This record gives sequence, structure tokens and C-alpha cells, in this order.
Amino acid sequence: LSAEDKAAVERSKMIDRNLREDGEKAAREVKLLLLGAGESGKSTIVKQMTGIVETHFTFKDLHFKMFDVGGQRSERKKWIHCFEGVTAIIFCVALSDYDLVLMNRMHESMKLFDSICNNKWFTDTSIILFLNKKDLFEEKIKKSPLTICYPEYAGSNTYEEAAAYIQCQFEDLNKRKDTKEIYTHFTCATDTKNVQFVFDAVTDVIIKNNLKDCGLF
Amino acid sequence: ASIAQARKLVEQLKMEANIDRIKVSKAAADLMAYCEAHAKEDPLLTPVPASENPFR
Amino acid sequence: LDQLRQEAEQLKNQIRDARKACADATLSQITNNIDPVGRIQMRTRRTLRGHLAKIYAMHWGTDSRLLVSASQDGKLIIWDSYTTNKVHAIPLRSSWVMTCAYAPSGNYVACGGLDNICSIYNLKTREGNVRVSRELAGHTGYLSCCRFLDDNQIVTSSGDTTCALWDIETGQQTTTFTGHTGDVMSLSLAPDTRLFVSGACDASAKLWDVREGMCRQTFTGHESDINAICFFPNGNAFATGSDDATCRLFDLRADQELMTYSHDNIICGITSVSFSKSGRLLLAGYDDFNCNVWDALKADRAGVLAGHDNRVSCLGVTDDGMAVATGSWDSFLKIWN
Amino acid sequence: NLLITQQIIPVLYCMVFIAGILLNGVSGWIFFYVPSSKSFIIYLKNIVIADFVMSLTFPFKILGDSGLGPWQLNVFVCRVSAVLFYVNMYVSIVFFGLISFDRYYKIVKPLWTSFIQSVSYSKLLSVIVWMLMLLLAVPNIILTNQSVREVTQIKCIELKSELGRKWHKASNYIFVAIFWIVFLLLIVFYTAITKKIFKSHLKSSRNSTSVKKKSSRNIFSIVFVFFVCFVPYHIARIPYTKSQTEAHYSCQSKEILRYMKEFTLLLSAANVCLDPIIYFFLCQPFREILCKKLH
Ligand SMILES: NC(=O)C1=CN([C@@H]2O[C@H](COP(=O)(O)OP(=O)(O)OC[C@H]3O[C@@H](n4cnc5c(N)ncnc54)[C@H](O)[C@@H]3O)[C@@H](O)[C@H]2O)C=CC1
Repeated sequence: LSAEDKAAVERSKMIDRNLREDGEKAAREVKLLLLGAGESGKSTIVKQMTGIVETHFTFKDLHFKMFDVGGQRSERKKWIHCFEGVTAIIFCVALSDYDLVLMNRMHESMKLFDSICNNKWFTDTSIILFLNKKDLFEEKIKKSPLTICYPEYAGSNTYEEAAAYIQCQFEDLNKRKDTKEIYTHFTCATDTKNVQFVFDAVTDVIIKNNLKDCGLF
Repeated sequence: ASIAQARKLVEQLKMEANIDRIKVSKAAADLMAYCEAHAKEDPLLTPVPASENPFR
Repeated sequence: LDQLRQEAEQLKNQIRDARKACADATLSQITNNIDPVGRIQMRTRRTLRGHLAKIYAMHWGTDSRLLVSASQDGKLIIWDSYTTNKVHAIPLRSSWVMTCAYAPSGNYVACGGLDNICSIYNLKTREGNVRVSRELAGHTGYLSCCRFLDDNQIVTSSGDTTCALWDIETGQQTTTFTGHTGDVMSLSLAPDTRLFVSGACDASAKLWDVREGMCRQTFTGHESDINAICFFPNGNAFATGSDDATCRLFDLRADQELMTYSHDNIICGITSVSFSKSGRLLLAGYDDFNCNVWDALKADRAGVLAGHDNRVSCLGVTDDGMAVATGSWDSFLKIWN
Repeated sequence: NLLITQQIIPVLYCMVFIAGILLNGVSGWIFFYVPSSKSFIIYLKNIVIADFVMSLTFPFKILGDSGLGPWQLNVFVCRVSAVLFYVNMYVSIVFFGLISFDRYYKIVKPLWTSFIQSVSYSKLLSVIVWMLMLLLAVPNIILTNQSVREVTQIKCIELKSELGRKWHKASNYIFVAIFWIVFLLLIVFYTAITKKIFKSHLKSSRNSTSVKKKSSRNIFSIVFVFFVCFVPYHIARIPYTKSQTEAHYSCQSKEILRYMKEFTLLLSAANVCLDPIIYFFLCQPFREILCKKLH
């Protein structure tokens, strides 16, 4: 090879080394697609942890990149496949929105959760389901009965029973319970255990993915 | 709001309505003629010799 | 309200009547006499490897040798296709790019995507390192296509149902095209760069005058979102690939769909569309992990480019027509002769 | 006897030969399309190659053990087929060990951080492993070209020179020690992986219980197949090699030892059949390519 050709091949090899290093660094990052409704506590979760809002944070020697696609206002079907290889999906649902309306707000939230969970691009992607505003929901469950959101509800009008019923209703939307797991956490204001819950869930997901990549699960 | 959008759509349809359209036969003949003229200069229609092929 | 809707319906009926009147014959019967192109047996000459995530876009250089590609790993790689060498590797501030463009002069590269911003990078910096030269703010929706129109202005389409011609020096939208109803998914600039066609999610293609800024013609017929669009080499016709398994060739002068390119064995959507140098071959990438080379005149499937383990997301043809580069979601670019 | 190693052992060799050659030929057909994106796939490719070579050596055993065209079949099984079978068997064993170590490195993520451990360049180490195995095995075929003293009695060590016999004993002892090192490492690594799996996944849900149960079943199947196939052979290979290169100390134990060695070697050869169902099947790209082609 000529001197120019040798220099070009050397430059290509340097670029290859840099790309390999970048990919090695990126493969250790945990990708978290953040989804929810307007009334969901996505903003509070982001604050405690233009088209896409990227939040990078390190927890227990794990680097997480959380991508919020709120405000896109476009057709999800044209860009949701960009998150096909995402490590996990954090879906936020406002519990207090069971009594609210835009069609009930919680019904629209359930529809969005079912669409995200049961679409082709997230067949095996795990979902951390945050049920925010548990304090406001507990305060308002004593006056507004849960029947206005779930007419089929027959349990007692207590906070624990209603919260478990809502969580079970959201978990029953999983059409691949054998392969995909939904981690439900009751987030709220002044809650410091949400990031730890995300860390534990993504640790489980990472162990599952490592077992799958090893031909062991 | 709705009235303005409807008026804009009507104006656009009127603009796109009074245009000169040629017959489909003539346009297809022109397209075929363009394909025939540049047939020898298309390296994908016929394989270029490996001597003249930069991707050999 | 009601009167305006009635007038719009009457205008649409008049347009359809004029189109039916000017459709005396069909492209299939006119090209029925010509001999078939035969079987296309293009083979993979080069495999550009180095991308680590799904490749979403590629664009050939006007020298038909350098080739830019965009990957979801936040990388914009400029390849020397002849030697497979990597000329440049630009780290993107946003890894969610879905389009990339190469300046006709070769001095700049455009990229963009879910960040709603078109980034213009200068490759010919005196310092020897590629740095972003401009960031175009606007497009409240994701930016799906960008095409350089000389070195100072660029046409970009986005997911806010609008296109925009930007002046790169000032960074401001010189012109805005606001006729589409669905998300605009693809752009194609005419060889003279005076007109451009945009296909959108409303199953519609629109022809825009760059200088005038208004929509000249609107083309329908597709039953689903149009993902790819490409001008014929003559510039008097274009091809659209959509979410249904059919491509469609429309003609500007006739204002009608000339041809359809579909098969029963094909049920997946179409991601990329390109013509050969003569326009006789129409190359379309599909979701079934392949590319189909159709006889654009005869609508016959001339050949199949297979070798991508994932969906073919993008493909282009060199300006001299020597090769076809197809990128895929399997993080691989394949050059074919 | 006469109806054990001539009328029964060849039949079981034929059964394992067919049930290994079919699966391994299909696996080699599939693996040429599967890219080597990870060291696990590379080791599976090498294991496919080794198992195919073993299955190709099997017909020579079957025939020559059962019957001879010329005595050339028997002297050839001593000379060529057996050496290739043994070298491919030990290649498979050490590649099982390498797979175990990469699984440990990935799943466990051990305290070897700041050390590269086994990441990338696994083609080079695979090549040097093949080269070390063939460096051990080549003298066992080059040195065994002696004349045949008795035409119908052809013991594989009688066809072997003084240096040949010395290196036969050395290679056996070395290969048994290599297998035991790989076996201890495999047990340690799979115990560590099972410990890593035991932690986490505390949800009592379908997904967590399923992943724990499937991973533990796969690990137990791997370890159990490894044990049943190889431990009986290598706990009796040293006494049998002593019996081969022996000062006169035995009369009939030299026969029960040879039956034991033949049956334990048949156990070890059954891994050519038990390998796809525990290693290749669980490989996601291999299974995906097979489901795309075999439908
Ligand atoms: N780890 C090892 O033991 C290795 C051995 N080798 C070589 O391979 C050759 C095979 O040696 P061994 O198997 O220990 O010798 P052996 O006396 O056990 O039998 C030799 C081979 O001939 C066949 N055979 C011959 N007579 C038989 C009979 N009556 N019944 C059933 N099978 C019969 C066996 O299948 C066996 O593979 C040796 O020359 C050795 O040097 C090569 C590499 C590694």
C-alpha cells in the first residue's frame, strides 16, 4: 500500500478501536424508556432520579439513560421501534386519576399500558409500573368510590384493597405473563425508594438477559 | 379555526384542480423513452466488466 | 362550514374526473411490448461493518465513493466504499437519529431524528476534526428526512406534518410546507432541486415548489403510511413505498398513479425506495429482510437482494449507478453490483 | 466376549453415530449462517466441528470393531480414527470448560474486574486450544505405524514404538489431568453461576420462578450430562492405561478393564447426541436461524 493508503487504513483502524470502546461503554448502560399519561408523575420521577428528554444517572455502579418521549405528539408507530432494544420501560400511572376524566383518565392510561405492553417491539421487554400519587389516591378514596373507574369492582372501599385492585387490573393486561414481568411500585411524593426499585428490577432484567445470551435460559 | 382551515383546503384544491394534465399515454411513452435512452449507461441493467468495476 | 365542505368535495370530484379523462391508456400496456429486463443477479461486493446498532439511514456521496450512514448507537460513519475504510466517525449528541444526508459538495453531512433537530457537520474543517457546524431548531415533531439543496439551504421533513427549507447560514426556516395531514416520513429532491416530493403517514404524496413554497400536486392511492419516496432520474415521476406491500409510481405531468409494484408473497411494509441510473429498475427495501428490484416499466420483480438478517431500513444508488448500498437493522451495510 | 464388543458395542456405536451425525450435520448447516458475535457462538461452532468429526470417525469404529475388510480397517482404527476421535472429544471437553468460564464471567461478573479475562479474541484462544490438542495427539498417529505381529490379534499398543508407547502413556495421563482440571473448573464455575441465580428474582411470579427453574434445569442438565458422559471414563482411564502399558501383573482384569473402558467411551461418545439438546438448542441465534430455515 502507498503512504496515503497506509495512513487511511491506520485511520480506519483507529476509528474501529474508538467505535469498539464506545460500544463497550454503551453496552453497560441501562436503557429506560419512560412512558405515561399527562396526569402521570413522570416529571416527579425524573426530578428525583426537544423531542426526547435524556436523563443520565449513576446508581450503585450502574449507569442509566432514561429517555422520556413525552411531548413528541407524533404517531408512536413510526418511532417506537427505535426503542426495541431498550432494557426496560418505566410506565407511570396516576392512581388519583381514577376519578378524573380527559373517557376516564385511568381508562386511557390502561389503554396506553396495554398498547405499549402488547405491541410487537416490546414482546420481552420488562415494564416497571409506577403507581404515583398514592397519598392523594388514599385521601380521595374515602369520598369518591372506585366504582366510577371500575364498575365491576366489588371489594371494600379502602386504600389497600383499591390499590391492589388497580395494580391487578394493570397487571392483567400482560398477554405474555410467561416471558415478560411487570414490576409494580407505589410511588408518591417524598419517596426515596423508587430509584432503588428501578435498580432491583433492572438487575433482575440484566440477569435474565445474561442467562439468555449465554444459552442458559 | 375550522372555517379558516376549510377555506385554505378549498383554495388549495382549486389551485391543484386547474392545472395542465397531459395524457397518461404520452407521459408513459416519455418515461419509457427516458429508460431506453439511458439503458446503456446504467451499470445495474447490464454487468459492467470487472476491469471497469470499482467494486471488484 | 357545510358549504366549504361541499365545495371541497366538488373540487375533489372535478380533480378525479380530470385524472380519469387524461388516463387514456395504462403504463402496463404501453410497456407490454418491450422485452423484460430479465433476472437481476447483483452480488454483495462490500460489507461495511462497524455499526453496533440498527442502521436507520444512509446517503451516497456525489463522487459515488464516500457514503454516510447513521446508526442508533449515536454514530454517523462516513465510509470509503471502494476500500471499506472508515473516513469519518461523528459522535451524535442524540443517538435517536433516523435520517442522514450528504452535501452534494461533500463538505457537510446532515443528520437528525427524535431530537427534532437537523445537525449539519462540517467535514472540511481546517483543524482536521469534524465538528457540528449548525443545529436547525424547529419541527416540533421528529425529523424523518433531510436532503441537502446546495451547501447553504436544506430541505427537512418532520413528524409534525410539515416540511421546511432552512438557510443553514442563518439557521432559520426560509420556507415552510404545511399541506400534509399525517407525519411526513420521506423526502426526495428533484435533479434540478426546484421541486420536491414528500410522502406522509396520511397515505399521500405532495409535490412542493421550493421557490414558491406551495404544494403543486397531491397524489393518493396508497392505503397506508408512505415511508419512502424517490424521484425518477428524469424528474417527471416518482415512486412511493408504503406500509402496505405495494410501491406506486406516480407521474407529475399526468397527476396520476402510473404503476403499482406488489406481490401476494409480499405482505410486509416498504422502508426504502430508489431507482437505478436509467430508472428502469426500482429498488425497494422491505420488512421481510430483503430488497426487491422491480422492472419499473413492467412492474415485474426482476431480482432479490438478500443477505440482511434484519429489516432493510435504507438503500441508495450511486450517482453513476455502479453500486447499490443497503443498510439494515442488523447493523450492516451491504454494497451490491 | 464375542457378542459384546463385536455384535452389541458396534450396534450402539451405529445408533449414536446416526443420532449424532444427523443432528450435527443440521447444526453445521445452521451455524454457517449464525454470525460469531460472541465467544459462546464461536465455541458452539467449534463443538459442532468436533462432534461432526467424531461422528465421521464412528463408522470406522463400528465396522472395524464388528468386522474387517482387510485387517487394514482395524489397524486404521488404531492408527487414524481413534486418535481423531480422542482429540475431538478432548477439544469438546475443553470447549465445554471455556463455555462454562464465559458463562461465569458474564452472569457472575466476578472480582476479576480491571482484568480483561475472556472477552473478544476468542478465535485466537480457540485456535491455540485446537493446536495444543493436536500437538498432543499427532505423535499418537505418527509413532503408531509398526508392523503387525499377529494378523488377527491387533492390540493398539503393540503397533507402537518405545517412544510411541512412552508418549501414549504421557498423552493419556496429560489428557486425564486436563479433563479433571476442566471438570473442577466447570463444577466451580457452574456452582458460582447457580449461586448468582439463587440471589435476586424474589417475586414469586411466573416470570421469576420460570427463569430460575429453567436456568437451574439447564445448568443441572449440563453438569449431569458432563458427569455421566465423562467422569466414568476418566475415573477408569488411568487404570486402563496402566493396564495397557503394564508390567505383568494381571490376567483377567485386563479384560473387564477393557469392557469398562469401551462402555465408558461409548458413554462419552453419546455426548455427540446429547450435545444439541443441551447446548445448541438453548442458543438463541441458532434456534432462530433453524426456525427460519427448518420452519
Ligand atoms: N487421550 C487418549 O487416550 C488419546 C489416545 N490417542 C491414541 O489413540 C489410540 C487409541 O488408543 P486406545 O483407545 O487407548 O487403545 P485401545 O486398545 O483401547 O483401542 C484402540 C482403538 O481401536 C478400537 N478397538 C480396537 N480393538 C478393539 C476391540 N477388541 N474392541 C473394541 N474396540 C476396539 C477402539 O475403539 C479404540 O478406539 C492410541 O494409539 C492412542 O495413542 C490419541 C490422542 C489422545
